[PDB]
Amino acid sequence: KIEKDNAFAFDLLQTTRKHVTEANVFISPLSVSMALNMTLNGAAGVTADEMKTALRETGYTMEDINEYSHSLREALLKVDPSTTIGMANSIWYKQGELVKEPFILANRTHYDAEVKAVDFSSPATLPAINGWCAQKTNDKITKILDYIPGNAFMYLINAVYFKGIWVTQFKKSDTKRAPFRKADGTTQEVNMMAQKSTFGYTTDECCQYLEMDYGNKAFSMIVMLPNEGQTTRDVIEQLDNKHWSMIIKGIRPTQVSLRMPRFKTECKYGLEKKILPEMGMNVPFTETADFPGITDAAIFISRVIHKTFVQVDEEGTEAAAVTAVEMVKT
Amino acid sequence: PINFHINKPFVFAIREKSTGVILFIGEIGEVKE
Ligand SMILES: [Cl-]
Ligand SMILES: [K+]
Repeated sequence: KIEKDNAFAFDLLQTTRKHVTEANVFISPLSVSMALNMTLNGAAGVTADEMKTALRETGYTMEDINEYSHSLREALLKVDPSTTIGMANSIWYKQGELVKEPFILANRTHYDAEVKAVDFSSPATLPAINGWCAQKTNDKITKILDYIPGNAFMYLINAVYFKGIWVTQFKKSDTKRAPFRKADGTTQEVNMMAQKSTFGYTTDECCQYLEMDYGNKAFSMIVMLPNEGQTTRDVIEQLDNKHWSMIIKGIRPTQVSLRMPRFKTECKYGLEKKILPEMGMNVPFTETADFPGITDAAIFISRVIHKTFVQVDEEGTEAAAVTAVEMVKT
Repeated sequence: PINFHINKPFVFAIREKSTGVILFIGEIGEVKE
């Protein structure tokens, strides 16, 4: 049994925030870890060690990583029948290529991976792959790929889906037009939801913290609201396992007058460019990568595409993420 | 009651309690619909 914490989530958030310039950031560390853990089953030597370093899995064996992911995925799918949860994995590879059975069977066994041999040159393949993504995200992420390169060898794709209903919903009749001050200091008018209810609450030097439950209270949203003059950049930079543990343990049921905007965001990342290299994953993205667990062919990771969606409203939250690890032949 | 008025940028996360896993995490600097 491995006691894996949320270090990867905080490191991925911090590194993504450092490199992207957009006002909004929205990621699924779970989706990224699951797709890269499928891929890691084929890696040897420094390729494998650099992937474990980036994933914050150094010192864990592949057997323990696989068994942890398998147990985690099954627990998330059954902990709350009143919340919709989707966890789907698929492997798509070039028809006619030989892919090793221990690698495929490790992924079928521990990730319930759907495995398909496809002709990447067919006009039908992009709709088949993108159609799978739409099917596993309630059509909220309808494309993960815009093109397939000529040297494509394999896609390892994960889709995470979430649709929760607030334990205490907002009344649509209580939503009002109100200002929201943007990251650049300018103001926009938004649909500000409001309610007075019992919520989990705590504070520290920087911020106020709120916990809003969904369904049977297995899942919740944590909101970190910096005090006046404080920034979200500082909150992100100072967020680690120690700090998160202190926030969670400090939460107490409190009567709160909540004001929250209706909001939606859709984000797209190429994690191979700067983020995963900074986290320690370098060699797997180069021609010196070694994936002998997958094939005898010389392959490497060309892109790690991460796309997300979130919509928050009076009823609850809908969120989705897709991560595609694109492997190409050198 | 305590006021928790989200009228400026914030960080948020969707978590599951028994596993403690963060499924999603982000920051909102601009509201979109
Ligand atoms: Cl990016
Ligand atoms: K980048």
